[PDB]
Amino acid sequence: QLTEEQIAEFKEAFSLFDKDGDGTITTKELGTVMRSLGQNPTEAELQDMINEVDADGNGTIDFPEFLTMMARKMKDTDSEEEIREAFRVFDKDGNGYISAAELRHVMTNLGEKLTDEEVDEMIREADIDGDGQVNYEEFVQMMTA
Amino acid sequence: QLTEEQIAEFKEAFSLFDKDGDGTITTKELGTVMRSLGQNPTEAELQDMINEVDADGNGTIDFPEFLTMMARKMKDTDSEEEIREAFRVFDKDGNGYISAAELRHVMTNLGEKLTDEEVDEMIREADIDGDGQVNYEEFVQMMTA
Amino acid sequence: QLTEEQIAEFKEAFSLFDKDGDGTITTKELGTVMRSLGQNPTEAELQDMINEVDADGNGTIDFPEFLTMMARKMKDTDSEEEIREAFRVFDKDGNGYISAAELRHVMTNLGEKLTDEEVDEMIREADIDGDGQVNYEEFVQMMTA
Amino acid sequence: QLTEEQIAEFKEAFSLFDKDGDGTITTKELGTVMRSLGQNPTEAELQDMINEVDADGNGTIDFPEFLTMMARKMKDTDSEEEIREAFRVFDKDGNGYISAAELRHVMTNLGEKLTDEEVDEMIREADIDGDGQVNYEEFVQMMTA
Amino acid sequence: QLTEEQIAEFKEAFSLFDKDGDGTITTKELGTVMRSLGQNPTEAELQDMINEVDADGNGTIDFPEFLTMMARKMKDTDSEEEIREAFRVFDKDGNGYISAAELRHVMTNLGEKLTDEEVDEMIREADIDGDGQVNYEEFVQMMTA
Amino acid sequence: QLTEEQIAEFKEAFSLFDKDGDGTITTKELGTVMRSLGQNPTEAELQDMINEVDADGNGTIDFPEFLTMMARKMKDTDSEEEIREAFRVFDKDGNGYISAAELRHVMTNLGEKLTDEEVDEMIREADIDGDGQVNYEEFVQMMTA
Amino acid sequence: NHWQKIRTMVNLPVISPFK
Amino acid sequence: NHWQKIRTMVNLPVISPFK
Amino acid sequence: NHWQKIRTMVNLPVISPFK
Amino acid sequence: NHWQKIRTMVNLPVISPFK
Amino acid sequence: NHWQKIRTMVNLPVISPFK
Amino acid sequence: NHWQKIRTMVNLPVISPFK
Ligand SMILES: [Ca+2]
Ligand SMILES: [Ca+2]
Ligand SMILES: [Ca+2]
Ligand SMILES: [Ca+2]
Ligand SMILES: [Ca+2]
Ligand SMILES: [Ca+2]
Ligand SMILES: [Ca+2]
Ligand SMILES: [Ca+2]
Ligand SMILES: [Ca+2]
Ligand SMILES: [Ca+2]
Ligand SMILES: [Ca+2]
Ligand SMILES: [Ca+2]
Ligand SMILES: [Ca+2]
Ligand SMILES: [Ca+2]
Ligand SMILES: [Ca+2]
Ligand SMILES: [Ca+2]
Ligand SMILES: [Ca+2]
Ligand SMILES: [Ca+2]
Ligand SMILES: [Ca+2]
Ligand SMILES: [Ca+2]
Ligand SMILES: [Ca+2]
Ligand SMILES: [Ca+2]
Ligand SMILES: [Ca+2]
Ligand SMILES: [Ca+2]
Ligand SMILES: [Ca+2]
Ligand SMILES: [Ca+2]
Ligand SMILES: [Ca+2]
Ligand SMILES: [Ca+2]
Repeated sequence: QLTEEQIAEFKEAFSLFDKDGDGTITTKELGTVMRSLGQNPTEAELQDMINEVDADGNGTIDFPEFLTMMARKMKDTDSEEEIREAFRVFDKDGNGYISAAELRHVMTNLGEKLTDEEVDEMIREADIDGDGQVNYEEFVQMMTA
Repeated sequence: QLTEEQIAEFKEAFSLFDKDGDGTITTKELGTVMRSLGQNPTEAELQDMINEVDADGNGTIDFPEFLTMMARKMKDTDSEEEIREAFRVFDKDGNGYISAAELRHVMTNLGEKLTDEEVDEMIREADIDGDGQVNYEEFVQMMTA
Repeated sequence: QLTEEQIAEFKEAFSLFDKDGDGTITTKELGTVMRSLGQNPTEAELQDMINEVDADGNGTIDFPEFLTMMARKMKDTDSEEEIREAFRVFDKDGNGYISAAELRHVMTNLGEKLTDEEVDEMIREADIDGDGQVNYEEFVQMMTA
Repeated sequence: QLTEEQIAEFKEAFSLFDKDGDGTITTKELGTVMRSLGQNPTEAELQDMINEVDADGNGTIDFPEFLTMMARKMKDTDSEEEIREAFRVFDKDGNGYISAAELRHVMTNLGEKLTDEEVDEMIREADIDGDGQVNYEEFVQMMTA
Repeated sequence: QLTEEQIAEFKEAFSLFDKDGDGTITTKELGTVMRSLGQNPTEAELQDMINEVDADGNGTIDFPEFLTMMARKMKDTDSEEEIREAFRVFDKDGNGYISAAELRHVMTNLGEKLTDEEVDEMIREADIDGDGQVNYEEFVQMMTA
Repeated sequence: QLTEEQIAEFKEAFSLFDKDGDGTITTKELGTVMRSLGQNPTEAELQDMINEVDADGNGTIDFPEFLTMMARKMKDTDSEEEIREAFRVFDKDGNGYISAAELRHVMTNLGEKLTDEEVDEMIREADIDGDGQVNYEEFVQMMTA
Repeated sequence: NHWQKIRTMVNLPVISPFK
Repeated sequence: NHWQKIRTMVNLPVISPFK
Repeated sequence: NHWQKIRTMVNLPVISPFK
Repeated sequence: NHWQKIRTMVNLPVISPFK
Repeated sequence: NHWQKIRTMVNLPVISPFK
Repeated sequence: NHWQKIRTMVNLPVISPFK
């Protein structure tokens, strides 16, 4: 049961995958976004992910299919485990901290190229201890908010 | 087969009907938009319009249902007959001309309140003979464009 | 036999480890600083490091214990081998050069977030051949100074 | 169990005694600070004070020894009797009031030379009755704060 | 058959290797440039590369030898396979995109330290889809140009 | 054994001869530069000069051939006799002095068209007796420098 | 632009308010 | 804001790139 | 502030110059 | 320009660091 | 300065993070 | 500078135009 607000957010997410703007997500487009953030799914794995969401079996995900799967499968909140996995992806050297560079890396690959001041403001919003980086607990707060 | 561009346009159209932002269009919401532009559909008529688009039969139209019906039923272009009917709705005194006031009336009821300069610019775009109003042939050009 | 000057420097070093400001360093706090700079000590290893400095055996290092160990164990100068090991840690891609990004990475994890101009000035101080990076011999000069 | 904050304060206190910056306090250095504030301890008395804090018996107090004695012997708060004794030392003519001149005298001998405006601001912070001096009860408030 | 224009370009390339300016490239100098861009050739491999270009067998490459080998061995255009290999070297996390940071990394190690605006302008020249990074097809265009 | 610095100077000299930029010097191009400075070599003489430097016998001098001949045949310093001959060429009326006009004449034919201020500054650098011209001894100083 | 919004509302099958 | 976009991408079932 | 420095010197066991 | 320098380094036979 | 802080952290026996 | 260019052209064996 999605609100206008949620639809707008999902449209933006769908659009990142749908890089050619044709209103469908292919295996290729899904693979591209995944690899761009450090995932290494095999082709068969990608194909399964598509087939899972592709209700009409025509081989691509369209927006109605995407929204329907969101309404059927999404959680109310980001789960604890999803937050731990996402922290891993941001903290790609595994040093325990998300740095401005690691944050910029993720944001650019989510289709948002930010200035240094904007990256720094993002960090500032999360940065409880004022050290200039986002640790695990600070990241949890930003994800549960 | 809708593009990103078309989805964005349809989202905006859907949103005008969905005045409470809850991601569904009811009979009430459909009736409100219709009456706002001078239509007088009966309740049964409104109910039929909803039931026609409401694929899952839960009694409201959601966005996936709306997009699906658009992909299945829309024409490539605005048909000649649709343009004649729409001219009638704009030209509500039936004097043969769409005036700035009649144009403002429609735009406000489409969720776009414009300044006088913006209404005048809209007219200017259509106004081939420079008389300050949009006649039938000028309206056709704007609709087929 | 530590001077005021040395005590002030050691206080600052101790304070980086003692991230909660409670005047003691735990195994957890030691592990955090180590991982932050690319070390992967096991828990037993960390525990041994603590026990080694923890004279009273209460399980944490306090400042008197830290200073005492410094006076007992420190070298007059940075040894040649310590400099080779530290170069390795700065030059984390192993390409033979410490870049502005690699320098920023270390400084931020030492509790000093610097502007671009400050990083560049740091490099400028070391940068004998003017190439904009710090090679091994330039790093030695900065460490023996 | 000293915090970072307390260590910093103690470092500053230790440093006033350790006038040559060599990281130890001698009998001579202790005598100098004492006489500077109007105390007249004999040499044997000074020697006893040193020996009391000098855990390793090498004849001087080092910073670890100082901090250890602070942790072992300090009170949570300034005691009532300590405040009465300190009032005596500030109020050196015994007229019942600490004047700007008497305050300047103490602050300079604590290693803080202040401008007239700074002395006056210090007084202003304590000066409940607005008479421009600090009486006994005003001094208590500043000491218990 | 090299033009003045080509000689000037080759002089610049030769000069990057010849870091001490003595007009010859050693195995050491060749190894340094290679490692600086992520290659790991063994010493024997480096020695073979030198011996291959070193026509007079004195053990170093001089500029006449370099130019002669260029005239004898260079292709008219960058081959398709050379472009695929070079893309790999720029895209060092293998995420499918050359980022501003990856571009800066390469340029600095080619002896060109650029400002942020200059890196961004370089990208802008290649950046067909306007995403702020250079994908494989955009890189091909820049290489075949 | 040429340095980078020397190669750059030789590239510039070679380029003056190689007026069409094709990376080789012909008999024609050699004759043109020679006549431009008042020499009258016969064609056979020019041909001999080319053949002398043209190691591969293809009839033109290329840059590798030029550099090789420079390394093999050049003196460390300008010899005394070379300086006497060059003075003759500058002092073309044989009046004993190189004037601003005679200096401009040579510089323009060496591919450097200078403003009056630049010619005058050149003279000023050589002009020991301040007479506004360069005599023989002043020219020697500039050549041995 | 603004005209585009009219084009979209005119070409809505079933529920266009411009019939 | 920018954080919201991360929240959305993290909570995409099936195809989140943050698994 | 400045008062804090007096508080610290007053609460030094053994060697306070304010006894 | 800057791209040209990359083109040159990519087309160096034998010793290109971009193999 | 900033280099001094690196010198200090490099010369910490036992617990230097630069080993 | 400009004098250097004259020095170079004077010290060209074989093909110096200043013989
Ligand atoms: Ca697509
Ligand atoms: Ca589908
Ligand atoms: Ca990290
Ligand atoms: Ca933080
Ligand atoms: Ca609704
Ligand atoms: Ca429905
Ligand atoms: Ca009308
Ligand atoms: Ca009006
Ligand atoms: Ca008109
Ligand atoms: Ca602690
Ligand atoms: Ca302890
Ligand atoms: Ca490096
Ligand atoms: Ca930057
Ligand atoms: Ca350097
Ligand atoms: Ca002392
Ligand atoms: Ca002692
Ligand atoms: Ca008094
Ligand atoms: Ca005064
Ligand atoms: Ca008072
Ligand atoms: Ca060399
Ligand atoms: Ca050679
Ligand atoms: Ca990449
Ligand atoms: Ca791009
Ligand atoms: Ca030529
Ligand atoms: Ca030849
Ligand atoms: Ca003359
Ligand atoms: Ca003139
Ligand atoms: Ca003269």
